[PDB]
Amino acid sequence: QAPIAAYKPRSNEILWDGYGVPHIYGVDAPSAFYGYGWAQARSHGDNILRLYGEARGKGAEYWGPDYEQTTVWLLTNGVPERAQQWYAQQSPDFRANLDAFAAGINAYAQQNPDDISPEVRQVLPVSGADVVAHAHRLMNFLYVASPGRTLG
Amino acid sequence: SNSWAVAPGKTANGNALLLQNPHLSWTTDYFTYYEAHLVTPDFEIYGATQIGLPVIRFAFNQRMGITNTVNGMVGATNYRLTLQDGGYLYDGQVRPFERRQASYRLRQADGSTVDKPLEIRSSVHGPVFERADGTAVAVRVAGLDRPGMLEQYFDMITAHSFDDYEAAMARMQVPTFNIVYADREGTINYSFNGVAPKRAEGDIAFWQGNVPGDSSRYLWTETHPLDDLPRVTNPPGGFVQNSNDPPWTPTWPVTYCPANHPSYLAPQTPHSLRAQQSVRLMSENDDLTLERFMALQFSHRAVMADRTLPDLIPAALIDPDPEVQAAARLLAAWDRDFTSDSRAALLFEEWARLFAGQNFAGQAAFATPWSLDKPVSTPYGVRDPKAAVDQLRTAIANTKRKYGAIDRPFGDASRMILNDVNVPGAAGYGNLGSFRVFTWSDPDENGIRTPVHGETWVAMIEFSTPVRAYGLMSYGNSRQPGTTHYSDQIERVSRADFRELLLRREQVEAAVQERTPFNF
Repeated sequence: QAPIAAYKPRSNEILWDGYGVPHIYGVDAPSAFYGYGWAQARSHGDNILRLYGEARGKGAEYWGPDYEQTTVWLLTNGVPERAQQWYAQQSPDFRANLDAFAAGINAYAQQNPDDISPEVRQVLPVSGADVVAHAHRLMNFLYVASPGRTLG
Repeated sequence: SNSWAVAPGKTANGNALLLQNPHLSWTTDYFTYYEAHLVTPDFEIYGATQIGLPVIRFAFNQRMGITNTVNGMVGATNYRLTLQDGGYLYDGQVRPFERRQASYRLRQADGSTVDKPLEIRSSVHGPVFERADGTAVAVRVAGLDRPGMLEQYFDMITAHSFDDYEAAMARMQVPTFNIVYADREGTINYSFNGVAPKRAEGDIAFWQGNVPGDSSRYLWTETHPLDDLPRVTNPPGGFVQNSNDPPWTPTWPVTYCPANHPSYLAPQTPHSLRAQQSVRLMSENDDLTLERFMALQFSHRAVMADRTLPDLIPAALIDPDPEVQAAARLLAAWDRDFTSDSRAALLFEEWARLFAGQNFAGQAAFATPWSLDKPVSTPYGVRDPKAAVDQLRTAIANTKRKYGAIDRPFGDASRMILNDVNVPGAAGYGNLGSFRVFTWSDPDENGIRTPVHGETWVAMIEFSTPVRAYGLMSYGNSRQPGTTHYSDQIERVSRADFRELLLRREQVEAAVQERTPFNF
């Protein structure tokens, strides 16, 4: 009839299983998103920071010519700036979750600097707006409007 | 990607079933999926999402679950501009461009940066780009004013009822994707989601090409509400599905047809053999159990073979070349399934690359064309067996050149290799009919090939109380240098030995290998 009783976490902690799957328990929403950001940084930090760097429109600046085409594509389409707008346009509750997520990523890098590839260290710290920028790039400028279809 | 949602009545225990089965590159960084479980006093979510995303796109919990597949919603328009006198011709008059002078830094080989100028020009349509051929194109993207993509997904997956779920989806903040839903209450739903521009003319093909950028006639400004898009809830057939095929056979029997929606929403092209298998596997089975449901997901039928070998074999057997004859007999004795031990599979693929093109989507070679009236049994037959046999002749050479023989075991050439794990592959190309997908790369010098795209996150969930779910992630849950969680799941994938997904605290505590306390 009714679902099984939900679990009420009394402390913030990540319980990792044998396959590297994080079970993030938070006393509130922000805490959970923070733990999620920490977990993702742990498991995929290098590529996430790199992607966030590109979404800022700083791929060419941070890594050179190999990232210049995407920089031109994202800047021309005003993605980094629109991300700042979308971030400000978030509801207070959800913006706090995005901030917590970004904070989780920064905290992991802070406590585990050896796990962060030298080339992407210049990306830190990340912000809630960076999280919005990547998602905006992925949805609208990778899935919906790809550079390939516009440029040919 | 594949997606299945089964209604209670079509199951043995009376609980809905859900399949999350997205197909994406195994290497593209932004397409990498990550498995996680979040729990707070107010919500719980389990599932996979693309790295960097703060919300879980492929999620489920004790109450509900959803999955996504690409539908290619045409949310953008590329316009061909007619340049004239420094501007562009629009409605009979030369319009000036909006111009902004920007700049960005370019890192140099010595670590320094060079300031590089970047002029951003825009027409009334949107930002303007110049192609290599010199064509001036303006790209107009819809939904640039929808900042709530992430929050909508969050509210969708934490929804307490289907009604709340639909209300969230109705915000129209998610610009694309087919979304399938199922819950413990027994409701299943398929939604052709996305932000689609309202247009008064032109079919999808027209809007996917370079639209005339010299007239306000083609300048759209509004988008369709959720009620205007193809959707299905609790259909008579007891299930919904989508394997990237147009939304015209989301269930069986159908609940709507192409004529019920504007022709620019989705193509009306032939459904792939994989999509036809999807419909068959669900509609043909009843009294489903979670176990049977999973077994069905493992399907790897060479459907293309069923549609062509009956006509191809006899034609090939009468060819004077004894090698062609031997090839015909090899193909004839094949059970038409992409198993590791199959000695005919590689050869069949090589033939199909010619018969149906490199992507196996070609339709010109079949005798009977695809028909929405026979959506899972067409196209069929070989139009020109003579030419088809010549194609087999060439395929025989290609197979030997690539693999060293015309009868090399499928799984001997097809391998799944991650770090030091090297296991035999099975299943294959979706357009050849394989439901479970592994898009094998071209072989290396020794005929060895590996997946370049295909199965990634795979999970099957039964919404019983408590829920029961199983899953696997092809390339592990981490890609950080030195991690032990990159290649630790591929061996199980090679045997379809799925992990039980743990949502209950007691299960998690019994499986915990590392505890990370934290404070925010």
